[PDB]
Amino acid sequence: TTATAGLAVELKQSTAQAHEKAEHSTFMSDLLKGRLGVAEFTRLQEQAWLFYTALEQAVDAVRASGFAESLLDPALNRAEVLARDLDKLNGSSEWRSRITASPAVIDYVNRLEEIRDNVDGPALVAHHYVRYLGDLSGGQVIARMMQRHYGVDPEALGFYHFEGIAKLKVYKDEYREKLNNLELSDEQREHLLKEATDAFVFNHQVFADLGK
Ligand code: HEM
Ligand SMILES: OC[C@H]1O[C@@](CO)(O[C@H]2O[C@H](CO)[C@@H](O)[C@H](O)[C@H]2O)[C@@H](O)[C@@H]1O
Repeated sequence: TTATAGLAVELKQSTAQAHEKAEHSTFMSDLLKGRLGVAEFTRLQEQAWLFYTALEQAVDAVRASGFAESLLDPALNRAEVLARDLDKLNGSSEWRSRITASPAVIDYVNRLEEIRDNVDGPALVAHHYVRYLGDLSGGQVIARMMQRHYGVDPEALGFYHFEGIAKLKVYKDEYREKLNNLELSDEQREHLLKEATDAFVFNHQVFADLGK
């Protein structure tokens, strides 16, 4: 890992091992190869609604503070569209009163709520990068596989569609440019990098708990 090439590159390299671990978790691997089904995908999306809700509250806090404002684009917010997807997948709003956070999600949500409470800009950016750039990347493959293997209606995959964003690759390139332009102290940078690994660790455990 190097830091002489900018934060975007340092992040990518520093978290590469943790990304591989999350991406290849047994649950996700089985889901994408067609071994599971829409029920398991819905369970994942229910857990995701819980942590996206926490994430987006933290994003609102940090954006309001003035830190990384241009990076924290509200067009990225997923909680509302995800709730609409869940309404479709489950057939009603029943899920809202039924779902419960897995142990993994309890931990993940707790950390996001701590970031929100502390208004910890560097830590929030780490979590924002891990989730949203993942959605704009691997997420696109997930959406296609839900349609292909399980026949999920595209209208129940709004989470992955990012209404309001035109060119996707251009958007990611601009996102990385914004990361590179963030004014961070060495301590803040170190904190952001460590947190990004922790974000991937939380995500792997979410998949593990779904697999149980
Ligand atoms: C919760 C799980 C996941 C998270 C958090 C995550 C996160 C990320 C992030 C943050 C990037 C951006 C890397 C960068 O340019 O700095 C990324 C890229 C990518 N991810 Fe993952 N990812 C996950 C799951 C997956 C899955 C399951 C796959 C396999 C479909 C995948 C395939 C890719 C690919 C191929 C890229 C490169 C960019 C692209 O081709 O669109 N990811 N992911
Ligand atoms: O590309 C996403 C992400 O995957 C990592 C491992 O987490 O790299 C692997 O996948 C790449 C293709 O997507 C390969 O080019 C690479 O050689 C392989 O290790 C990360 O480095 C990368 O950001």
